[PDB]
Amino acid sequence: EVQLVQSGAEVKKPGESLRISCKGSGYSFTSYWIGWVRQMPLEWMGIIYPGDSDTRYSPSFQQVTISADKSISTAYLQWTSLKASDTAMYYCARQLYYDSGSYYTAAWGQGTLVTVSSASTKGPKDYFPEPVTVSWNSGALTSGVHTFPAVLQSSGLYSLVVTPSSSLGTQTYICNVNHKPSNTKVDK
Amino acid sequence: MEIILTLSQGLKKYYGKILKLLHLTLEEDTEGLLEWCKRNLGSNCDDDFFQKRIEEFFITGEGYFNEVLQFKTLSTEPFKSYFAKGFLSIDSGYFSAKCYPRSSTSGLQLINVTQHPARIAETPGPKTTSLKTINCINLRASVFKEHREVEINVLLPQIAVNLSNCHVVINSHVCDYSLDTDGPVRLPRIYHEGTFMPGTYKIVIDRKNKLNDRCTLVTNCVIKGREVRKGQSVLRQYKTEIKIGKAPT
Amino acid sequence: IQMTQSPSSVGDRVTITCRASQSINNYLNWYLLIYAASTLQSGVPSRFSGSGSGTDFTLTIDFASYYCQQSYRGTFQGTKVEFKRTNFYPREAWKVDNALQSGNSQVTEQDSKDSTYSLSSTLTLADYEHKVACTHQGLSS
Ligand SMILES: *[C@@H]1O[C@H](CO)[C@@H](O[C@@H]2O[C@H](CO)[C@@H](O[C@@H]3O[C@H](CO)[C@@H](O)[C@H](O[C@H]4O[C@H](CO)[C@@H](O)[C@H](O)[C@@H]4O[C@H]4O[C@H](CO)[C@@H](O)[C@H](O)[C@@H]4O)[C@@H]3O)[C@H](O[C@H]3O[C@H](CO)[C@@H](O)[C@H](O)[C@@H]3O)[C@H]2NC(C)=O)[C@H](O)[C@H]1NC(C)=O
Ligand SMILES: *[C@@H]1O[C@H](CO)[C@@H](O[C@@H]2O[C@H](CO)[C@@H](O[C@@H]3O[C@H](CO)[C@@H](O)[C@H](O[C@H]4O[C@H](CO)[C@@H](O)[C@H](O)[C@@H]4O)[C@@H]3O)[C@H](O)[C@H]2NC(C)=O)[C@H](O)[C@H]1NC(C)=O
Repeated sequence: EVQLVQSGAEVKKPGESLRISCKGSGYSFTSYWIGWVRQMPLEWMGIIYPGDSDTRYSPSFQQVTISADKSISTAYLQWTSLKASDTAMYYCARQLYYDSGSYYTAAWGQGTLVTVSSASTKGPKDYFPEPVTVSWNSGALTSGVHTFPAVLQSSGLYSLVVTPSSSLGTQTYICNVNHKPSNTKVDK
Repeated sequence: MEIILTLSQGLKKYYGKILKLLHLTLEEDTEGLLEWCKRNLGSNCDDDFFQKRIEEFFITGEGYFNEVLQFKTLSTEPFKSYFAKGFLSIDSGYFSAKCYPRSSTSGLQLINVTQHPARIAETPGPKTTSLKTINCINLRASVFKEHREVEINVLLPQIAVNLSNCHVVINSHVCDYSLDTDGPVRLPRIYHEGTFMPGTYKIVIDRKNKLNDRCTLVTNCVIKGREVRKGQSVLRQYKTEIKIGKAPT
Repeated sequence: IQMTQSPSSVGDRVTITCRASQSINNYLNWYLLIYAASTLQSGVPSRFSGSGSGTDFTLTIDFASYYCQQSYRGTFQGTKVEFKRTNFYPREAWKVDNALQSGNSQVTEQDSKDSTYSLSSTLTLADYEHKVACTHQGLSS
C-alpha cells in the first residue's frame, strides 16, 4: 500500500548545510498533501502539495526550505545553516472539507534524527555520537538493571545500573559498553 | 479578533473584491481575507495580486483554470481541478456575474480605456425621443414583441446611459450580469497596460414584469451636423430621455 | 494569532479534554486515531470516542502519548498517560557545605514489571577536590 521512507539520520556541524528527503510509494504523489513536523527531544513545520506546489511553512517557523521533485516523487527539507536548536526528529507525513477533512490530515515516515554538533566521533561519559550499548556480564544480569538515556552536556558530548550485600556478592565491578561509531568495546 | 472565514465566505469575499476592482460594485466584504489567502492559497492578496489574476483571466489567458482564477502555466481535489468551463460564476453574495474567459474574440475586443474624447458641447437636439425612432450612431434598438422584450444595443461604451427606476440585464462579451441601481451602467475594467473596458454591451429589458414600467433611460445621442470645411469632426452630441413604459399608439 | 494553548492510570477508562483560543469548528484530529472530532479511522478500536465543540473537546477511552491538532494554521500539547503501583512510583519526585551551588550542575520509562520509574541526577564540578549531600510522595520527610 502507501509507504513513506525517509532519509537516514544526519549528524552535522553548526554552519553546515543539510538536506533530508522523504520518498512516497503506493500512491500517485500528486494529490495528497505532504508535510514535515518537528519533535525536539510535536511542532508542526510545513506542508506542500505533492504535485506542482508552492509551500505552506508554519508562520514564524519560516528559515528552512521545503521543496519536492515529482519526477522522482520525493519531498525535501533543507537547512542552509544548521543551529544546535535544530537537533530533533523530523517526520514526513502524507495527508489527505474546509480546514477539517482536508490537507492537515496526518494520514507517516519512520522519522529522521538530525543532530547538530561540532563534536567528533568518540567512544565513552563523554562519547559522541549516539548510541552506546551497556550490558552486564556480557548479558547475564537483567533483573534490576536500569540503563538511563543519554544526556547531551554543554561540551557537546553524550553521557549516561543494577541494585543488597546479601545478594550473592561476587564481582566487585562490571560493565560491557559498546560504541560502534568509534568501534570501542570496554569492560569495567 | 476572530475573523476566520469559511471557504464559501472567503470565495465570496474574493469575488466581492474582484467586482470592486472591476468597478461593477462600489462596496466589498473582505475582512480576514489576507489570512484566508495565506492559509488556503499560500500567496499574498495585495492589489497587485488581484490585478494580475484579473489580467491573466481576461487577457494573457492560458488554457484551463480553476474557480479562484488560477491557470496551469501554459502546457497542461482542491483548486488543482483547472477545469476550463464555458463560464465562471463570480458570485460575491451581494452581486452575481457570469464572466467569460478569454478566447479569439475577447482578445480582439479589448480596448484600452486610458484617455477620453471631448465629444461635442450640446447640439440643439430633442430630449423626448421614443424607442421606435432613434437615428443615433451610438444606439441600436431591437424590440421582440414575441417575448415582450427590448434589447438596447450600445456601440459607444464611453457614452453613458443612466437608468432610472429600472431593472435591466446587460450581456457583454466579458461578463453578463443584471443591474438595478439607478444611474450609470457599470462595466468591468482590467488594468493591463492601461484600463481595459469592453467594446460593447447589450441592455435587455423584460416588458412583461411591470418592474420596468417607470423605467427611464437618460443618455446621449450622436448625429452628424454641418461642416465648415469637411465633416472633419462634425458635431454630434445631445442629451435624450428614452422611455420604456408600455404606452400605446 | 494564538492557537490551542489551553488544554488539559491503573487501567482506568478515562477521558482527555482540550480547549482553544478561538473557535475551530469540529476538527481537533487526535493522534492517527480520530478525525472530524468524532469519526473513527479505519483500523482504530471503537473504544476511542470523540466529542465536543470549538471551545472545548473531549476524547473518551495501550498506555502511551497522545494529543490533538488543528486543521487551520498552527495545528498541534502532549499528555503522557501511563502510571501504576505506589524503581519508584509515581513520576513526580544538592547541598554542598557552601549553600546550594555557581556550580549548580544537574529518568527511565515505566518498568514493565512493577510499573516503577528510575531517576538519576549528576552533579558536575577540581579545586574542590569543600568537603561535605543529595523528596517524594512515598516519603514522610
Ligand atoms: C449620465 O450620468 C452621468 C454621470 O452624472 C453624466 O455624466 C456627466 O455629465 C455632465 C453633464 O454634461 C458633466 O457635467 C459636469 O458635471 C461635473 C461633475 O462631474 C461638473 O464639474 C460640471 O461643471 C462644468 O465644469 C467641468 C470642469 O470644467 C466641465 O468638465 C463640465 O463639462 C461642466 O461644463 C463646462 O465647464 C467649464 C466651463 O467653462 C469648461 O471646462 C467647459 O465649457 C465645460 O463644458 C458639470 O456639472 C459631467 O462631466 C465631468 O465633470 C468633471 C470635470 O472636472 C470630471 O472630472 C468628471 O469626471 C466628468 O467626466 C459628466 N460626468 C460625471 C458627472 O461623472 C451624463 O451626462 C448622464 N447622461 C446623460 C445626461 O445623458
Ligand atoms: C492604447 O492607448 C495608448 C494611447 O493613449 C497607446 O498605448 C498606451 O500608451 C500608454 C501611455 O504611454 C501606456 O501607458 C503607460 O504604461 C507604462 C507602463 O510602464 C507607464 O510607465 C506609463 O506612465 C507614463 O506615461 C504616462 C502616459 O499618460 C505619462 O502621464 C507619464 O509620463 C507616466 O510616467 C503609462 O502608464 C499604455 O500601456 C499603452 N497601451 C498599450 C496597449 O500599449 C496605444 O495607442 C493603445 N494601444 C492599443 C490600442 O493596443
